[PDB]
This record gives sequence, structure tokens and C-alpha cells, in this order.
Amino acid sequence: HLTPEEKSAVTALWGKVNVDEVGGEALGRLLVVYPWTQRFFESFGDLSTPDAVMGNPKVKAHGKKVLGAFSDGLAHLDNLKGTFATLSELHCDKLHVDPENFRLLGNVLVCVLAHHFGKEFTPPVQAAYQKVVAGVANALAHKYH
Amino acid sequence: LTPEEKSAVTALWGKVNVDEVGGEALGRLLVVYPWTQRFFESFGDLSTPDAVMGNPKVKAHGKKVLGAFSDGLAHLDNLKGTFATLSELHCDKLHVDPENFRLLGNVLVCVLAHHFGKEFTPPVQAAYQKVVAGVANALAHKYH
Amino acid sequence: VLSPADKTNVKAAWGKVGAHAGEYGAEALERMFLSFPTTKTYFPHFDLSHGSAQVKGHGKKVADALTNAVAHVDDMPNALSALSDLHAHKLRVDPVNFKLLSHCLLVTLAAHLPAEFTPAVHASLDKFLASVSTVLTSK
Amino acid sequence: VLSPADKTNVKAAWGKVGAHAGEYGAEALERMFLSFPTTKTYFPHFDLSHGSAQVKGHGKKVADALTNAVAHVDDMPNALSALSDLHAHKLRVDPVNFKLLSHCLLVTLAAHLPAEFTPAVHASLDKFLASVSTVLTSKY
Ligand code: HEM
Ligand code: HEM
Ligand code: HEM
Ligand code: HEM
Ligand SMILES: C[C@H](Cc1ccccc1)NO
Ligand SMILES: C[C@H](Cc1ccccc1)NO
Ligand SMILES: C[C@H](Cc1ccccc1)NO
Repeated sequence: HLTPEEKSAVTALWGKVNVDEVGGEALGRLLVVYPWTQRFFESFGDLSTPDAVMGNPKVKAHGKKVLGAFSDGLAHLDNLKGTFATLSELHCDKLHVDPENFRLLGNVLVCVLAHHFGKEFTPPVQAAYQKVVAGVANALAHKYH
Repeated sequence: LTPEEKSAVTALWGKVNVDEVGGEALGRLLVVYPWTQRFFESFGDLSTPDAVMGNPKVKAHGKKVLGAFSDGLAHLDNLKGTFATLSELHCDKLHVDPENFRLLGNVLVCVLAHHFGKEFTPPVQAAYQKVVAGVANALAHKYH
Repeated sequence: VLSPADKTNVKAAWGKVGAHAGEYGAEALERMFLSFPTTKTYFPHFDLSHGSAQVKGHGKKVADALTNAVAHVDDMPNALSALSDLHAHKLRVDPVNFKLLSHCLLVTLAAHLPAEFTPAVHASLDKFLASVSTVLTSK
Repeated sequence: VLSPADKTNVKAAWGKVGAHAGEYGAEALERMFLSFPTTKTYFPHFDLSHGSAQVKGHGKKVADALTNAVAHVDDMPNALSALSDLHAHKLRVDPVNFKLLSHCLLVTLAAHLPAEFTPAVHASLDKFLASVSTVLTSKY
């Protein structure tokens, strides 16, 4: 459902992402911006301030891990494949995360990318990423359907 | 749906006045969520609740659409076939925000509770919430 | 939002609910727990089966806060102040969950108010619960 | 209902945006129209192509409203009451669309404010645009 030019805009930016750092930034901002999400990470320790959250080692450690090898191909096009069944089960059946948070975190990642790439994160490049965040979000909510 | 849920859904749906509930549900959407009026300009007077509810085009549209999901004889234990067309219509042509699919479902549920009272038990509502979520997701597929 | 006509409708509905408010509060919750199971994780210490005394008791507290809101409709922010800090800071209630309970409260009302739940009253009640939800998420 | 820390953070972002407010408001709109194409049906009489003078002109108006909200943050209901009736009664903008443009306004800010768009300032900006959105939806 991505056109070649959307896949292009997505892959050429992702190419330049420090995947080791953007996951931590994204998760951290989620915890800081939507503080109800801290609920699901009370085992991470100190989330008491912005500085505590963004400097928390488990935050950064969890961010890097998840956002990790999600790369050459990523999201969908990984030579077929790439489904979220087991993650939907985890996030819906086990954790009971409202799927709205899947949309929020996608929006935060988009904010992170815009921050890191500035002028390069153009309106068309953003539109392409919005479809990916919508696609991922919907996939993770498959059990709520 | 579990057999328990389909049971709850079909047993109640058997007793629905299809004619009335369609018009009722659409009218209340227009009244409760007045931004939705934007898509029904051709219907004329939507100025007050009384005008909305009494409006012939509202009640006729409600009846046409819901009249195609039965009250007995199959429909409301379907899967995923007719929704493809309606998804293209609602998303690609009308550009209805999908949130409005959940709201309308929620309105249909309010209509049902109102007409059935104590018979619309918390378990029965639960089963109807899965339906309206299932229908909402189907219609939103051309956004996904 | 809250127009005189909405205040009039909300009072009319409150009069007919009368002393059943607590009981309707309980019913709303059970409606929410069954319809929206993600909401249950906020009440691990509750027995949420039908007839639970904790759901009954929690129902009265909910209804008590809603009638407090009705009684101070013109200054809900001041009225519901502590409650907003409780749900945000301590309880970390995801704001989406206010819509879900609001919807169950509407459904409950619809199920008990044959005459009163007209289309205009439905709109007024939705606006009322949306204001309460705005206050409770303000923090 | 914002804290003093959030007010401080919103004023810092505003200061740094400076006279670019109008330009950034244009860009936010373009970002919304491409990301969220349903929003385009509220502007049938606009050319929504890049460099459109209608989007530039409208982006200025949106910026001016946001700048007014910044300047009267403690009484936004009064500041934006007119706009609130217009969006609700005249235009009947679907409330979900405010969230869509708030997101695009945040991304625009993020793309132009590398030092300013810290997590804390992001949170404060999010709350600011949620307050604006709450007020512009208040007439439903
Ligand atoms: C929207 C996209 C998201 C993706 C792609 C995603 C992906 C993942 C992945 C890969 C894991 C690790 C699974 C494993 O270790 O086996 C995970 C774990 C987790 N996610 Fe997410 N996630 C997302 C959103 C969220 C949100 C919004 C929340 C909470 C607000 C959340 C909370 C968690 C938690 C608590 C865990 C750890 C579970 C555990 O170890 O027991 N996730 N996620
Ligand atoms: C949520 C479940 C919904 C279902 C099952 C549904 C179903 C339908 C059906 C069967 C039609 C008739 C199509 C035809 O004539 O071939 C229709 C038309 C229409 N629906 Fe819906 N609808 C839903 C929600 C909505 C919502 C939420 C809106 C607006 C906010 C909407 C706006 C319309 C409009 C404007 C038409 C007229 C299309 C035309 O004749 O030009 N629908 N819908
Ligand atoms: C109209 C909306 C709501 C109202 C009026 C309301 C009212 C209240 C009241 C009065 C209390 C008890 C305060 C006390 O005794 O100190 C409370 C506690 C609580 N509320 Fe809410 N609430 C609302 C929405 C929500 C929602 C959506 C959730 C979602 C799960 C929720 C979860 C809780 C929890 C977990 C408690 C603590 C109960 C305990 O541990 O015993 N509330 N609420
Ligand atoms: C922060 C949120 C918003 C602000 C501050 C804002 C501000 C404004 C202002 C100042 C105007 C008047 C322009 C004039 O006088 O000519 C206006 C008009 C309008 N707004 Fe918004 N707006 C917001 C959100 C939205 C959203 C989400 C939509 C639709 C998706 C929307 C659609 C419109 C439309 C259609 C007009 C009339 C435009 C015309 O025909 O020239 N607004 N808005
Ligand atoms: C929230 C995390 C995974 C994640 C997903 C996207 C961006 C950052 C982190 N799930 O555990
Ligand atoms: C809004 C209508 C269809 C409808 C669906 C369910 C209940 C009432 C009406 N679409 O045109
Ligand atoms: C309408 C008011 C508030 C209310 C009380 C219980 C359930 C729903 C709403 N009646 O007491």
C-alpha cells in the first residue's frame, strides 16, 4: 500500500538513522509526553523526570533492542514477510495496551525523525512515514479486531 | 464471536424493527455528532433534533442501509465481503474519518439499549461492541 | 459547550435516575469491564464478577462524583479537582478509557430511561460526560 | 490547564520560531493535507499544491491564532471563542482533525527547532496544542 516513491522516501531516510539511539529517544519521549504509558514500564526504575527517563539505561536498552534489525527492508518489504501476530498477542492479550498508544508512539517516532533530519524530513517524506505508522499500528491491534 | 456472543447478537437482532432502528441511529448521529451533517447536505432540514429525526430522507436512508443487514435470514453473522465496496465508498469517495464508524456503532448500541432496556444486558452489549468494532475496522480497510 | 437546554436535559435525566444513581454506576462499570476488557487491568484487586460488592461500592463513588459534577456544572474544574490529580498522577488512566466509560454510562442511562433518553437528551448527556472527561484528563 | 514550566517552554519555542510563525503554519497545513488526505475536503476552493498562495495565506491566519493563544494562554476560551463557533457551527470540523493538525504543527516545530525541541518542550507543546484543540472543539 506504499507506492515506490513512498518506499523510496522511507528507506533513504531510514538508511541514515542511528537505530541504536532513535528507539530510546522514541520510547523516552512516549513516556515523557504520554505519562500514562509509564504504567507498562514500572520495572524500568526511575521515570520521575524527563532527564531521568531519557537517561534511564533500560529505556535506552529497550529502545535499541526493539528498534534493532528492523532495517534493510523494515516494516513490510523484507523479501515477503514481516508480520506482527505474536506482537499483537503480546501487546493486546498480555499487556492490554490500548491500541491508541500504537498510533501515539508512531507519532512520537515521526517527531523524533523530524527533529533529527530537519529540512530533509519533508511533507512527502512525512506522509510516507505516516502510512507506515498507520500500517504498524493496525497490525499490532489485530487481536482487538 | 463466540457462540455465546452470536447467540446474544442474533436473539436480540431477531426482535429489531429494522425500518425504525436505521433511521433512529442515523438521526441520533446527526444530532449527537453534528459534524456528521456535513455528509448529508442533500437531506435538507437538519436544523433541530425534531427536524433531523422526522426528516424523510434520514429515515429512508437508515431503512435502506440497515434493511440490507436483515432481522433474520443471515445478516449480522457475516465476515468480510460487502465491506470492501463500502470501504472504498466511505474512505476513497466520501473521506469520512474512520472514527465516525466507531461513533455510529456506539449510537446503534445506544439505540438498542433504549429499545430493549433491561434485556440489553452487559453481556449482550459486549457482544454488540465486538460487532461494531468488526464493522468499523472493515469499513476503515482502505485507510489501513 | 454546556447550554441552558443541556443543563435542563441533564437535570431531567438526573431526576429520573433519582436514587438509582449508585446502582447505575455499578452497572456502567460492569458494562465497561465486559465490553472493554483492557479496562480491567486498572482493578486487579477487584473481583469484577456480577454482584461483586467492590463493583457496587465503586459504582456509588462514581455516581457520587457524577452528581457532584451535575450539582456544580458551571465550575466542574474546581469541583473535580482532586479526582483529576488522582486519575492522572496516581492511577495513570489512559484518557481513551474516559470515552469507554462515558459510553457505558450513556448505555446504562438509555437502558433505564425509556421516556427521558430522547435524541436531544442523548446529545446533552454525551456533552455532559465529555466535559467531566475533559476535567478528569486536564492533569 | 498548563503549568508554569509548560508556559516557559511554550514561550521559548515561540521566541525561537519568531517571525517564521506564518511560514511554519503554511508547512504544517501542507504536512496535514499530504499525511491526512481526508482533511483536504474542508478546502475544496484551495489549490493545495506546494507554493500555493492560498495555503501560505491561510498558514499565516493559523499562526496568528496560535500566537494569540500563546499570548492569552490563561484565558484561551475567551481568546478563541469566535474561532471555536466558526470551526464547530459553520465549518463543522470533525474533532479528530484537530489532533491531526496538532501533530503536523509539532512535526513542523521539531523540523525547525533542533535545540528547543527537547522531550520537556515537546510535552509542553503537545499540551499547549491540546488546550487550543479542546477550546476549538468546545462548541460541540
Ligand atoms: C507501536 C509499535 C510498537 C512496536 C513495533 C512494539 C514492539 C515491541 C517489541 C519487539 C517488544 C519486545 C518483544 C519481546 O521481547 O519478545 C515489545 C515489548 C514491549 N512493548 Fe512494545 N511495541 C510497540 C508499542 C508499544 C506501546 C505503545 C507500549 C506501551 C504503551 C508497549 C509496551 C511494551 C512492553 C511493556 C513490552 C515488554 C513486554 C515484556 O517484556 O514483558 N509497546 N514491543
Ligand atoms: C459504520 C457503519 C456504516 C455502514 C455499515 C454504512 C453503510 C452504508 C451503506 C450500505 C450505504 C449505501 C451505499 C449505496 O447506496 O450503495 C451508505 C451510504 C452512505 N454513508 Fe454510510 N455506512 C456507515 C457509516 C457511515 C458514516 C459514519 C457516515 C458519515 C459520517 C456515512 C456516510 C454515508 C453517506 C454520505 C452515504 C451516501 C453515499 C451516496 O449515496 O452517495 N456512513 N453507507
Ligand atoms: C466519568 C469518569 C470517572 C469518574 C467520575 C470516576 C470517579 C472515581 C472516583 C470517585 C474514584 C474513587 C475516589 C476515592 O474514593 O478516593 C475513582 C477511583 C478510580 N477510578 Fe475512576 N472515575 C472515572 C473514570 C475512570 C476510568 C475511565 C478508569 C479506567 C480504568 C478509572 C479507574 C479508577 C480506579 C482504578 C480507581 C481506584 C479504585 C480503587 O483502588 O479502589 N476511572 N474514580
Ligand atoms: C490549531 C488548530 C486550528 C487553528 C488555530 C485554526 C485557525 C483558523 C483560522 C484563524 C481561520 C480563519 C481564516 C480566515 O479568517 O480566513 C480558520 C479557518 C478555517 N479552518 Fe481552521 N484552525 C484550526 C484547525 C482546523 C482544522 C483541523 C481544520 C480542518 C481539518 C480547519 C479548517 C478550517 C477551514 C476550512 C477554514 C475556513 C477556510 C477558508 O475557506 O478560507 N481548521 N482556521
Ligand atoms: C514501545 C516499545 C517499542 C518501540 C517501538 C517504536 C519506537 C520505539 C520503541 N515497545 O516495547
Ligand atoms: C450512516 C449510514 C448507515 C447506517 C449504519 C448503521 C446505522 C445507521 C445507519 N450510512 O449511510
Ligand atoms: C445523570 C446523573 C449522573 C449519572 C449517574 C449514574 C449513572 C450515569 C449518570 N444522574 O445521577
